[PDB]
Amino acid sequence: ETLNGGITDMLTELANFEKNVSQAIHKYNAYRKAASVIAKYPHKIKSGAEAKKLPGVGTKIAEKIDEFLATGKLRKLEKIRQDDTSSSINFLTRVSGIGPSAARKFVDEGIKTLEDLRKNEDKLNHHQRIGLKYFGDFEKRIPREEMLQMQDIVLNEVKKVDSEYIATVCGSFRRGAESSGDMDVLLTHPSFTSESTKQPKLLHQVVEQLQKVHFITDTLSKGETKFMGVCQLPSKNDEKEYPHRRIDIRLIPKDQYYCGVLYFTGSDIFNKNMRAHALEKGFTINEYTIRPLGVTGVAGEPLPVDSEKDIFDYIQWKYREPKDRSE
DNA sequence: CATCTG
DNA sequence: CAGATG
Ligand code: NA
Ligand code: NA
Repeated sequence: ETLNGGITDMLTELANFEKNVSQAIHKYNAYRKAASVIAKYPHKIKSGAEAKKLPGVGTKIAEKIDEFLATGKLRKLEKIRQDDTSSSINFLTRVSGIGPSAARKFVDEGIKTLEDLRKNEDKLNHHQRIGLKYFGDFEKRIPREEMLQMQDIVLNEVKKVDSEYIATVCGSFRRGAESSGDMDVLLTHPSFTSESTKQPKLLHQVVEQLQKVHFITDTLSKGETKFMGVCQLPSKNDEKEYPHRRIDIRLIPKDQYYCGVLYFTGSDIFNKNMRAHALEKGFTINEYTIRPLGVTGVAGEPLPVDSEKDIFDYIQWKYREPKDRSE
């Protein structure tokens, strides 16, 4: 956690690079199990040889550990941190819609900057175009004070369209958090579930109200159960308009809302432990359900949940206010 | 995993 | 349809 910190870090830089610049998924996956294991490792790694003794730890990595332990640096890392090509890829990638793959093509065609991108807006798709237009806004965290106003609007409009909708804002927002990255709304309806053959309108009507009032400003991706967009809190008595924020809305069959809601709410560490305890209690949980665990090895059959309560209950546990879902 | 692009 | 992004 701090005893093999640099090591785990260098490894991470390395891994990243394989994957992002090279197309070295193998190598890339190599650095990661390695950091993973050194990380768990109980002692202060004093040498490569020591490390090598570990699984995931080969001779090449051992080698690197040496030079780094031997000197506060690593040549390779040093070379990579310079390379403009490598830097461009790390950067373009910050644009929403641009992944590594696209980053390479772009660089190869000589686009390595923001300006580059504007010039060539033509070679970018809708998502990437939007992603460029709001580059700044998108990198700005969302203060809870805004979050409360967003949520305020969203719920009031879903309500109008149909009293029967059930919307929930998950995320760190929900675990208390002072600011957040984007807005994630879980949506359900009685008239939609596991069997029920669809209802696309279910999602579309809402998305539509939201734009009616101008809260949603653009669409990144809109399918029949998941929508990726951009919204914006109306600028008041103009002087101060707000940044454009990322928002996502997803329709879930009512029969698996709470597991969804549970799940999306995190934190990751919370889930795990919860998942791990579920297991003890003779259960299983995932993003959509909790199932009784047979002894034959496994076994299923979705237990029925009416709230996040039902879930805890099941595994016979202490109902946790979202806030303490930290770990 | 669900959407989009080409 | 593969393949890419979130
Ligand atoms: Na990106
Ligand atoms: Na292939």
